[PDB]
Amino acid sequence: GEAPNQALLRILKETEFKKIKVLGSGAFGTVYKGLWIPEGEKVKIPVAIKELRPKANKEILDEAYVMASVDNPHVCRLLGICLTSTVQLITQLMPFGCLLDYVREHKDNIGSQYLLNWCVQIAKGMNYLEDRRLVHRDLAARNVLVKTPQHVKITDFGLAKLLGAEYHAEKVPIKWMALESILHRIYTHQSDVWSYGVTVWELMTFGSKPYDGIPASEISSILEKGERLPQPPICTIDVYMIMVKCWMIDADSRPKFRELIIEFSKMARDPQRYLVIQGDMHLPSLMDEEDMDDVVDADEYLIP
Ligand SMILES: *CCC(=O)Nc1cccc(N(C(=O)OCc2ccc(F)cc2)c2ccnc(Nc3ccn(C)n3)n2)c1
Repeated sequence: GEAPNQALLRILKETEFKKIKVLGSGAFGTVYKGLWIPEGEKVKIPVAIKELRPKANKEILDEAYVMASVDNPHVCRLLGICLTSTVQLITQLMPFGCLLDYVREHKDNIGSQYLLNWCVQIAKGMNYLEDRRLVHRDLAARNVLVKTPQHVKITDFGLAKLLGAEYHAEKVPIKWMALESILHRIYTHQSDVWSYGVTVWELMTFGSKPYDGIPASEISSILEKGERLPQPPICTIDVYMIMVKCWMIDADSRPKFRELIIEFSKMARDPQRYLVIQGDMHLPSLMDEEDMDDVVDADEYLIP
């Protein structure tokens, strides 16, 4: 009852692309921003390149496996790998970085229409991961990337695990995890809903750290004690009551991603009835460095 994963893994010559600037250095590797210029095709494709540095290659290649198996407007997909001495993952460049940082660097210009539309898009992406039976296990506003202020995508599948047709792990992010995942290291699609709740909360609070100033070990108890994160100031009880349901302890009485889409979509139809924000404002649109006449976004570059 398990279908054959016929995704293509595309191997790309290191010649076809040019690094341009370090986006980040995490010791395991370095992520560059560059251009991908396929050979004799007259397109430049803005990309991010992550090269490892180990026996950590099993990790970077597992991520490429996941990222090559996902095709959705609200998930990041792998463009290809390059098998140089350093193995390199290539993906679409998300020009505006992660949502977490974006929400902080722009609090004074983020309206309710944006916040609620983001909540819909993350839910759509997560629901699609559900369809493909994938459990993210690391949903957080920092693992949501911003292609335009109007358009975000879920990212970071390092931890991600494909279920069959209830994943048992054994380094984690505790403040975003369902109770089950703390105590039993179980991860479900409903485990992802809990983390989704925390992510919505990050966005409403414009990037506050969940349980700031609390030591991680205590968190399991205070959650069993019936405690949760505070109602955000911009948040009507309508919004916050959705957040709170994501944090119920019976994981099956939590909401499904397809329901979070409907609910937040209904709210995004009348944003100011649901989020109260002083002065509901506008947000930006990018050639940057090199002659850019033939630049094509990854989402418009489809070799089948
Ligand atoms: C909110 C947390 C955060 O800042 N994350 C962050 C910082 C810097 C760079 C990125 N990446 C990234 O992690 O990509 C890794 C990767 C995985 C798989 C693959 F095939 C290639 C690369 C990232 C990815 C895509 N686009 C951007 N863009 C970006 C980031 C910061 N700025 C200004 N632009 N980053 C994530």
